[PDB]
Amino acid sequence: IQRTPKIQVYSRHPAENGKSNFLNCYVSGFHPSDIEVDLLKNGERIEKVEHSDLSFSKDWSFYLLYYTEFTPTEKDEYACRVNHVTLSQPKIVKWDRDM
Amino acid sequence: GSHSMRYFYTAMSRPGRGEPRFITVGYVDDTLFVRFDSDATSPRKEPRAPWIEQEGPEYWDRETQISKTNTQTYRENLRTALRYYNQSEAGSHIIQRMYGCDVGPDGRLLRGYDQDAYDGKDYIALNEDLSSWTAADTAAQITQRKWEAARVAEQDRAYLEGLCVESLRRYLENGKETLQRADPPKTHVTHHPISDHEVTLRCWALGFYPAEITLTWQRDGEDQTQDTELVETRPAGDRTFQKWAAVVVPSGEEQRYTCHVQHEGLPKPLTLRWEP
Amino acid sequence: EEYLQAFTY
Repeated sequence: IQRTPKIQVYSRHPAENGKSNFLNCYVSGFHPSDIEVDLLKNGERIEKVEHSDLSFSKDWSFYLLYYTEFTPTEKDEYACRVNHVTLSQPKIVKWDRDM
Repeated sequence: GSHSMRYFYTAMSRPGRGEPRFITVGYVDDTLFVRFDSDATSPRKEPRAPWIEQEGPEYWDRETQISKTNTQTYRENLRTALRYYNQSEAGSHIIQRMYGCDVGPDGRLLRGYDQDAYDGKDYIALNEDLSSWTAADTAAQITQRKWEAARVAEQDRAYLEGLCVESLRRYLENGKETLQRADPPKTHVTHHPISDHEVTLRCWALGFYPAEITLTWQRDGEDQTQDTELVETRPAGDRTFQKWAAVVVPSGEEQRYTCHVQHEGLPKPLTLRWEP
Repeated sequence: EEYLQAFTY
């Protein structure tokens, strides 16, 4: 059996324009463990994104945090792109400072 | 208060791409403190928290040797599981194991765990009594018989009632500034009009540790479970966690709704409203 | 601290 990842894109601290911060993409509830996650800046892949070590919840489903330092602005758009065996297409979730 | 220690194994087969990857992460409550990855350049148990670094070189040698031998153990398990389930050698498969102890405020064993899963399904789990096993199917029943014959339960219980609780006791003292400190959530309500007739009330909890929290919305003091949108508690990356709960409410009825927050860092549960 | 659970499936 296979489980599709849940995806949240969000910042470490509340978003304030021009103020240095961390963009997080939290992937959870997935099985099997292989997963591809990209953090995007205006549709383009951000380089050198770090991630947490692989672990899992009481239900055996996996979770991972992907993170990169970032300075949000008014016009710069951010997203997470995730691919998994369960998804036929990579799923893109936009960063929304209110989410 | 109450604390937990858990080690998490993942062994993942990858035919055509080398031997199965074995990873171990160890946690105290929601704090990762150690890791091992067989795909590391020079694989060993590595500290992931400042309070574990003061374990001498012997600790690391011994912990590293445990994981290196486990790499071999779980590779055999994967081969065995394949036979028990009449599976082909061309597919990728995963074994997971969780084990550890919960202790109460006085540091006495509350309960022990040791559970395995195969491809995300229960395989075998040590029962709460720490002397019998629950096998998920006729395949796991073979492992149960082997383990019953080899007194594996008795050896798990020895660990769980001794080393598990003692090391966790030591870790809790060494990391007392963090592990025994609860950070209460920072909380606020935001207001997002959807349309003329409807608005979103979102109740936030940021900056809290540990991850356990309860966030609910009420309308005229009545729980709005089936109407509340609740996101999964998520790490912020600074050790703390985040959560929100949202409701869609009719324009002008915002003051009928209250958000309720329970966290171990709070002396009494909080009640919030939209504050225009 | 871990312990070596050495018995296989």
